[PDB]
Amino acid sequence: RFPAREFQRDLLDWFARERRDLPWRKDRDPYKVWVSEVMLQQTRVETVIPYFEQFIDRFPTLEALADADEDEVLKAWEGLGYYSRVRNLHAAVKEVKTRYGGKVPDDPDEFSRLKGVGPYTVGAVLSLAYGVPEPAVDGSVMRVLSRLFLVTDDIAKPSTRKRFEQIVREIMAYENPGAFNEALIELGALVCTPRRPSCLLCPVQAYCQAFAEGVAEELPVKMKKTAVKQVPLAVAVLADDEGRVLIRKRDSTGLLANLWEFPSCETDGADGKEKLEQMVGEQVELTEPIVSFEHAFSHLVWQLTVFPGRLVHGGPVEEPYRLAPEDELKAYAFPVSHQRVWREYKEWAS
DNA sequence: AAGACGTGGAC
DNA sequence: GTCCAAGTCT
Ligand code: SF4
Ligand SMILES: [Ca+2]
Ligand SMILES: [Ca+2]
Ligand SMILES: [Ca+2]
Repeated sequence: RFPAREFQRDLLDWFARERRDLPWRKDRDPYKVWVSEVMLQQTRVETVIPYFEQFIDRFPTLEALADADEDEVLKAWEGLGYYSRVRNLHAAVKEVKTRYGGKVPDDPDEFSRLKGVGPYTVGAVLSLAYGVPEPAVDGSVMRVLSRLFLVTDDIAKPSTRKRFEQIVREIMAYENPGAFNEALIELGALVCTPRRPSCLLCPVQAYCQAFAEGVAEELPVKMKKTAVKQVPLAVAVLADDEGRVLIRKRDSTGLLANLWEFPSCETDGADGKEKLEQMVGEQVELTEPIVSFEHAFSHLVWQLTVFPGRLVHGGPVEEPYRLAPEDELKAYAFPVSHQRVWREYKEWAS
């Protein structure tokens, strides 16, 4: 049916030739491949590079990561987004240490039982690190295959991914699955790009139904995103006389879990300074807002308003709250939105 | 199934 | 503005 060998040859030769020397490609420690694959979920290669370098310098092996304090691991992820990824990884390595004594399982089902490890990450890690011939279908590979085999199913359905997964097993080169899997990923990065794909340069120009029919720009097929809710948020930056600032740790469930923030209130309607004033009551005086700005998430947009305030100590500071010397805020992991809050507060203070 | 879950860069 | 970023949990 499908000229697998001729296809594989023009792909893998292209790949030994064009492969980028990325940091996590220096070797095949499963730990390092695994860390990189988690960081790369919904995140551009170029963004990941500096975080990977710093993360592995802090946590050079699996037990280092497991032994480390949740707070330390989260701070190393600060700014990357989708922070549940690193809680899942941390939990997952703790389990690989206790349960399996430090060795990354090479059994798919056992590896996949670990938190964070879905079908993509099973494929990527096991095919690169241990040679296991599982497909590693990322969003890019779904685009590639959609264009190659002219598969028009919505790639948002879980079922479509399962179809693409089966296709990969058929066309795969079981002689070297790691390189096969990498090469498809690399092809989507370097040639078969979301817009204006470089089909003329493409190595597998000859096997591409979409190019033949002239529709590469028309793929892949994906349901248009839903518009996201908007959420007004009042944020208090409260300083006492010695310059200390009040922060609090978000709970471990839901949005931006276990990250630190300046005390904040979702103000569906009005009464920002009021709804804020009452929440810290549950001794503070808040002045007029100093800035308003938006911050996007995938599924909502915060509309933040920052209110300065003076803190007067009439009691102890009870969890989740913490009294932080300004010079110590850098120790805590904050979301990018509250990083900006602080920046805006300090430039107003000038 | 399809919503929750961050952030940034290239059109 | 849109689409994607080497997805996964619920
Ligand atoms: S010929 Fe174009 S559309 Fe087909 S795989 Fe190559 S870059 Fe993608
Ligand atoms: Ca799994
Ligand atoms: Ca919660
Ligand atoms: Ca990709």
